[PDB]
Amino acid sequence: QLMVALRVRPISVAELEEGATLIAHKMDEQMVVLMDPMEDPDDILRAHRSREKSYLFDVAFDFTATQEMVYQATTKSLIEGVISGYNATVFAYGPTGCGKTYTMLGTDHEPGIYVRTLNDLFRAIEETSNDMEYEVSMSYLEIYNEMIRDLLNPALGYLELREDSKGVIQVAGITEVSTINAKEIMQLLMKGNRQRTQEPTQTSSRSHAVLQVAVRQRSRVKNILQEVRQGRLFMIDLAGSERASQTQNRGQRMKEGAHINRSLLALGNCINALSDKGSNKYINYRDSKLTRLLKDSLGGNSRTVMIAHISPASTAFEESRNTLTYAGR
Repeated sequence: QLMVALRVRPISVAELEEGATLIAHKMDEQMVVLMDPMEDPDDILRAHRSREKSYLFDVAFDFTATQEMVYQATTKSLIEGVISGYNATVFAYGPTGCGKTYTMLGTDHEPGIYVRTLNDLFRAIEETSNDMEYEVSMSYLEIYNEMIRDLLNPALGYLELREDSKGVIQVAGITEVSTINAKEIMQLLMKGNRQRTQEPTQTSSRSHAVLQVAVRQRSRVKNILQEVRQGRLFMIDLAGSERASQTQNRGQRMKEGAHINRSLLALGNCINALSDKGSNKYINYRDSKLTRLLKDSLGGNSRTVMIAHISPASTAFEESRNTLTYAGR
């Protein structure tokens, strides 16, 4: 069961100075159109065949939506399931500068999905600790060129995911920080983030940040057995696909693009399999990194939420068209 959202960030000053116009438009609460701008010395077109193309999503947002509104429309509903033992996943997807980190982390003035979700999580827990015992743990790490960082413990840089007795993949050694408040979770991500590989030339356009929250629930009634539940929420902020011909990436850079492109392909192969057929033959989780971690999650009785991001800027038309196509339902 998959949900796909598209977020349009407001246009930027840098874009206006480059001379960009608005070509992306929320038309509808779940429809976005993308105007084609134009540029000679062609076109042999007009003969347009658009001009304008439409795109539909489970939900859509532009600058009118607040942080809280995107939270409420994307991930709030996941919470009930997670504390009940079900698994869930939220991706921020899109090109660099289109909004991923803002949607997921937010700012002090404007908090994103991480904290709004952690918040309703702890309230949901209290509202039901009459009946239930709960344990909550969260971690915040980085995957950069298939190499982990933990974001906390400084001594590991190559963690390999291992299977338990029931074939469930899970990162081995991955630190696990106990968090008793929202102010602590934010500090952990801010203190650990600095570790996230940045642009050798700013964060690296190749850095996944994974926030994972684990929740164990058992009954307070002891004279009746009942299953002990364990839900796992993954909240992920990634980078963008790189056309290596452009950029002209070499060595550390050249190889860097090969990975990101590989991981995004793998991910695309996994979500495509989950969306369609069908036993299956087994959904290709074994494709690559970021997948080893998400293996036991993302399956039959688990939820996925993808939030695609674009610029509304004319100067971004090609990227936006790729994004809209990819996420387009």
